[PDB]
Amino acid sequence: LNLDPVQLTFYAGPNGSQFGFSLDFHKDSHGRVAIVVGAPRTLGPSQEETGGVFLCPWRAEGGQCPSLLFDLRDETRNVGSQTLQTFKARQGLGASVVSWSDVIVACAPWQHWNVLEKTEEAEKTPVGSCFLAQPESGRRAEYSPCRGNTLSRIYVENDFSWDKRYCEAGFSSVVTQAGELVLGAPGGYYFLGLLAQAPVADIFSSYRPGILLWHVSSQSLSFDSSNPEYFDGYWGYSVAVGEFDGDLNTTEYVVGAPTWSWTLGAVEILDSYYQRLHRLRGEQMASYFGHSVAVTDVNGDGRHDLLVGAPLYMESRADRKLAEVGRVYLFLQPRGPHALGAPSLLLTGTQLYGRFGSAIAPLGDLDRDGYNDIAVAAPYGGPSGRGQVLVFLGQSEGLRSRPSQVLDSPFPTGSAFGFSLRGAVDIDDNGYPDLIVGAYGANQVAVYRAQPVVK
Amino acid sequence: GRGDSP
Amino acid sequence: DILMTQSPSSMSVSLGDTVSITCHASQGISSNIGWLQQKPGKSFMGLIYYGTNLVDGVPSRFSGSGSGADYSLTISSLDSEDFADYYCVQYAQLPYTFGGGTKLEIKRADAAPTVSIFPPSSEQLTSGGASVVCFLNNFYPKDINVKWKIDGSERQNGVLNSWTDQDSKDSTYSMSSTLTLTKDEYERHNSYTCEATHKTSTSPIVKSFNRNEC
Amino acid sequence: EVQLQQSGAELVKPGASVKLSCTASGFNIKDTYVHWVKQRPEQGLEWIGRIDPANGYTKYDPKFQGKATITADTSSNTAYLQLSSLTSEDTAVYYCVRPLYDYYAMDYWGQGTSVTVSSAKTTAPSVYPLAPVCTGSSVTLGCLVKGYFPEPVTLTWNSGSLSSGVHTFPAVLQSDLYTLSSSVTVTSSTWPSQSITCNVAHPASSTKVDKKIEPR
Amino acid sequence: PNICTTRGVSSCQQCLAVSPMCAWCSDEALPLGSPRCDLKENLLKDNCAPESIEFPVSEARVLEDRPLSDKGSGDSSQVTQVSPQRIALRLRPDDSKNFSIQVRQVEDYPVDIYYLMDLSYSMKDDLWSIQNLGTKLATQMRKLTSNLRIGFGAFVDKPVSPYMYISPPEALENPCYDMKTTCLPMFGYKHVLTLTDQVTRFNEEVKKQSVSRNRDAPEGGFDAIMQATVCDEKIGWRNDASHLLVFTTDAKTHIALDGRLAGIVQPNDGQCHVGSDNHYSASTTMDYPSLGLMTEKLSQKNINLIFAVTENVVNLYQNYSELIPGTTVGVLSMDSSNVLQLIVDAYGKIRSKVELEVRDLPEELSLSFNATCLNNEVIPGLKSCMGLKIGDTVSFSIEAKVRGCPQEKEKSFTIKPVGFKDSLIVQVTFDCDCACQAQAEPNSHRCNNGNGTFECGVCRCGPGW
Ligand SMILES: *[C@@H]1O[C@H](CO)[C@@H](O[C@@H]2O[C@H](CO)[C@@H](O[C@@H]3O[C@H](CO)[C@@H](O)[C@H](O[C@H]4O[C@H](CO)[C@@H](O)[C@H](O)[C@@H]4O)[C@@H]3O)[C@H](O)[C@H]2NC(C)=O)[C@H](O)[C@H]1NC(C)=O
Ligand SMILES: *[C@@H]1O[C@H](CO)[C@@H](O[C@@H]2O[C@H](CO)[C@@H](O)[C@H](O)[C@H]2NC(C)=O)[C@H](O)[C@H]1NC(C)=O
Ligand SMILES: *[C@@H]1O[C@H](CO)[C@@H](O)[C@H](O)[C@H]1NC(C)=O
Ligand SMILES: [Ca+2]
Ligand SMILES: [Ca+2]
Ligand SMILES: [Ca+2]
Ligand SMILES: [Ca+2]
Ligand SMILES: [Mn+2]
Ligand SMILES: [Mn+2]
Ligand SMILES: [Mn+2]
Repeated sequence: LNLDPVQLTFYAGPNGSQFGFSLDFHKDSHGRVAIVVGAPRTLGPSQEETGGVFLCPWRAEGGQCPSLLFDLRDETRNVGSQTLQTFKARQGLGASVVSWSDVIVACAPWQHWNVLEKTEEAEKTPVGSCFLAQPESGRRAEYSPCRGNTLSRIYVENDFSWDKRYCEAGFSSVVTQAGELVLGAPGGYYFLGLLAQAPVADIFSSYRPGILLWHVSSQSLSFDSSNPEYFDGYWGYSVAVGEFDGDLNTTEYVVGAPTWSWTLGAVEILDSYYQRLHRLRGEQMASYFGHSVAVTDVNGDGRHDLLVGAPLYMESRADRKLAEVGRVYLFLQPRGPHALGAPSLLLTGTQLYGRFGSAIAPLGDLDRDGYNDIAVAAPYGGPSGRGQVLVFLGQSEGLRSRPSQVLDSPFPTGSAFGFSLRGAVDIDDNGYPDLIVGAYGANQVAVYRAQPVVK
Repeated sequence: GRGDSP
Repeated sequence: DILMTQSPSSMSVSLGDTVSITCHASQGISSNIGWLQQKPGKSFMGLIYYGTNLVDGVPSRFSGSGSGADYSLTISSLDSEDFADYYCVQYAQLPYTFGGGTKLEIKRADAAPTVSIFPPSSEQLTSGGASVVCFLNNFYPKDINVKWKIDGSERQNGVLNSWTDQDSKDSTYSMSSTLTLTKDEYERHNSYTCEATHKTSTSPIVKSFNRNEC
Repeated sequence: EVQLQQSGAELVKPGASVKLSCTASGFNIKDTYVHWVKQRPEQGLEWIGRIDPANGYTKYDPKFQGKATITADTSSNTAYLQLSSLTSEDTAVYYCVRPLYDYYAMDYWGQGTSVTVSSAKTTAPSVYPLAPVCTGSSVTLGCLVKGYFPEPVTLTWNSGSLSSGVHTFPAVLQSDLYTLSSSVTVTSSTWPSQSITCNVAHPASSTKVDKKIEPR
Repeated sequence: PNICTTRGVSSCQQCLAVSPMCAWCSDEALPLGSPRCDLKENLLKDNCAPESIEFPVSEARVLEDRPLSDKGSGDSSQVTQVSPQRIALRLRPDDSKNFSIQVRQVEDYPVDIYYLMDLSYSMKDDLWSIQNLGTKLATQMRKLTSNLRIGFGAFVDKPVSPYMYISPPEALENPCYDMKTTCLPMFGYKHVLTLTDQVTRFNEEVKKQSVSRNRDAPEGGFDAIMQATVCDEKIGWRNDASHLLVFTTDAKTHIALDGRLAGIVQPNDGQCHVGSDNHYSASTTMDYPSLGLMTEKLSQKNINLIFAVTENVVNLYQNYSELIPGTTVGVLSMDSSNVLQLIVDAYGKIRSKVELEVRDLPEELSLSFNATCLNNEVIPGLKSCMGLKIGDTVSFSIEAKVRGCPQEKEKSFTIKPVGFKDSLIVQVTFDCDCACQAQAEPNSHRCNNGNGTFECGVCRCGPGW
């Protein structure tokens, strides 16, 4: 409704770096807000794409941003009669970023890893890895839970159980208020998908450079399965946290598995021990229900509601025809111990191949009326197909079925404007929460400032 | 198993 | 198997001193080394791992360094607890291998041994055996040599020595040598002697006694 | 807090088979590798082997292959080390070890387990008084405990009364039987005036004999 | 005294817009108070000059009326399977006229068959099905068509980690290296044989094929379906033939947005990317296509997709089949009617429906349909038929009801059966004017002395008033 579309702020990165693929707000010890942007195809030392992260200070004019430096050199450790190898070429550092406290977490989902032993090996596979940083103190650490030193032969003899060689840990990431990092690894357990969780404090204290394989006793990974309904579900394609069980001492997880049950798609809500509380199945095959998930209370009843994106949902149209437009589902949390029912609201896309619902961002209370609002991306929507972000306002009954505002892409075609969103933070400190929209296609980031309501 | 094999 | 030559086997030092133990491997081990500590009459404790990294809880006065095949543990400002055995271990290759070890001992001024010879007991003799004990108490350094003689002639067969760990509040060592003969063989001879050879005196300390006499 | 509680001291005969344990406290044994290390006074430290309790895979130094068998039960959260066809050389202290952070390191150690291999049956000690020969300013007496098994023995003078100025020497295995001796120093005006008694106790055989020192 | 008179119309144009049965009289010698807007019978009853009667009649005569072909064989596609092919339609405001169309599923129509093959390692025990295909695929078809062409391509998956084994180095040239066997390096999609009538070319090309190997069970078959569709020239589809795209596999399939597990996030652009090397070049830089995109192209190029899959995923593809209209499924087992006459049954099933489709229909016109299928059985409110055999004919009764009078008097739309080449062109003409309007008197002397326009007998208020 009251976002300012006339005077935007633009941040830009290197060409072809996909600057804007992922972003997030970041408050330092002094509460000064900055934007952290991921650029998964930024050039490394050997003029090879390794990815990179930028930490953009707030400035009404925007501009270029300083790099958040990380180690990009491949590592080798000959220990215990084995050779440990990390490969950072085309790892995609910055494929996702998340900020918690004064710490930044940037992930490289396709960082490869291998272990050699004489003529045998584990196999060079994308286990993924996360780089943690504390910009102010200069501290650095890493977390790579899916790494292992088991040789190929062993997996075959064990029928490929607990095979975490293709996790791609960091694909999606979230941090609980308590400070526990939660990484989604859609490739875990031979493409079933798994979650890895560990306290940030413990990730830092247990890490030392050069070790490559260290223990984090407090960590906790989800479980493998023999059920074909989970096969190639990419459980952990998207992740989020919230309160869905009444007990406030416990934190619940929300996991998207967009191809679960033979591409029917699904999203599940779990406890901290990965025990499933609820499961929401997709409405249509290949719609990619679960591509994105958002947790926020939109009807001001104090209870976190759930939003699920299905960017490829095909809508039924006259003469028995289907038009791929995308869809979002709203699930309002019921009073007390009860299961989430049917969707309370179905928001459906308009533009063909617009991919409405590819991203969903809680905005907080944008217009300051008492109900939280959200933003929904259609990276290839709009009459021009350049991208479009629609704002939906909260109300006592959930959400409004029609958008309060539509942000058309200021970039050229193919910018993927909206592929990443982030809101619910006052960046200019004007008392209204603001929105940052990524356009990795154009290697830029647009900042929309919320202003007092005109109407 | 769950891979490309008969 | 990788050999770990750890030196020195021991060293005498005082409190506040900055000492350094070294370790050498038969080949490179890319900082895949660990340092251990074993307080006397107790189990082991982790000091360093992967060359330089301190195990949680270990004071900062400890520090590991080095690369290739030569590494070193350094203790800045020695403390009273730091006096103990220290071992190094490599885990670059299986099987893991340890160093010879290094015992940190308290240094002090030299001291002569207080020799004391004791003829067989009445009870023992009537039993059918004979043991001559020789206590060499309170002396420094630890290096000492005892020598038994029967009728002036050396005797090596049937001798049992036992040394003590550096006493706490005086930092001195002690030794106990026991020559065990048969009742019969014991009476074949008259004079019995044990000679102590320390660095304190160039001439050996002697203490004898005579059977069938007092 | 990480703690490795190893089994009590073992005492077996040559040719027998013993099985040591190493229970994990404050953590799941399944977490990390678990190594076994052997310590001897003269030979020093020797790595026996390791195991991954999660899957059960093991690794041994080819010196112990056949002799040592490492296993682990995640249920009881304990790791074991069994030794067969025991001999005198197997008499050593055994430690279970695990890393802290580094997968391959050896940081946390159990208290240890003392293993002794001997055919000697429980024997009672023969205490002998050591009075000097027939003068100076200070005098020194002694006590000789000979031919006992197994260890240990608590030696005290005057039932603990006389503490300071005493040296009790480590035991020594005299052909399948232990021998121990202890001295004591006082002034010439203290002995034989003040009666001094040697008090030795041997829990095994349940015997606490006492011998007063007599001058010659 | 009817709606025509009681409406009190002012001009001839307004008179005809009241009702299709109204007429107007432009006669000069009309009585004192005779309403010019009345039935054609009431006007002539008042001595109205026959030529002064303006009474348009809604008609519908044909223009092109070629007869339906008996055989689709021979000829350079001069085959007519829709009759008539063009008709003119004339309507007046709020009126409606009816016309009839006929459609025939012609016998002996040319057929293309491009066989798209899963050659992943899992397809070792399914190769049996294509052993002597070219011949076993021409035999049962020879009974339906005398002009067949068959072609063939293969696919595995995007040759990139993690789909592809990338270690050791030997694994790249031989993905089965870690086993006791050896197979082809991995490939996305490769065109092997262009559509040809030389069956023995198909046989010999197959005999040279062999499987590859990749890591994950789902395969990149959809990439191949896209390219086999949008690469017309290379595959060799014919302008006038039934196009059958046979997709064969024993496993699940990758879908749009799966590519992100390889770093591939660029959407599928629906363009051809098969070079002179006959390999799909965008395999590793472009995401898999969505069902919607695939549908668009399959409909544009007029390809009929046939899912010849094994019974372990028949349900999966029966479900995809429903999201991609016109797609049929066949079970690829070792026991059935016949596992690869499957294609014949699929074709017969394909040509057992006749569904009409309306293109470029003006906002004003609304159509209704009465279908006549099977045996003169009329089925109102229906514009599709089912349960037909090759050679049968059907008809539909159509009625166009114009609403009001549009601005553009000349419009035309098409009525085409889905999948068919031929179509009926309806050239519509909106007649809501009089012949006397083209001969009016602007600023006439009869009307308010120059302040009016005299047309069709009455005086109108000129432009500007
Ligand atoms: C291809 O599509 C078909 C048709 O859609 C599809 O088959 C369907 O599978 C679903 C899921 O297995 C079935 O749904 C069930 O319906 C029965 C009643 O017939 C219910 O009893 C079941 O309820 C259970 O599960 C619910 C959650 O889904 C729970 O809410 C409930 O408490 C029960 O636990 C369940 O809803 C459905 O019956 C069939 N439909 C038909 C017509 O067969 C198939 O899965 C698809 N195949 C592939 C491979 O994609
Ligand atoms: C489609 O069929 C329906 C009957 O099912 C026809 O409806 C009748 O049309 C006649 C025309 O003379 C009228 O007299 C009847 O009053 C109509 N009956 C009903 C039930 O409405 C209709 O004519 C047919 N339409 C087409 C397009 O041919
Ligand atoms: C319209 O329908 C009538 C029967 O109501 C039929 O006789 C006539 O042929 C139809 N008109 C056309 C042009 O098909
Ligand atoms: Ca909770
Ligand atoms: Ca709510
Ligand atoms: Ca609001
Ligand atoms: Ca603001
Ligand atoms: Mn396959
Ligand atoms: Mn198969
Ligand atoms: Mn595959």
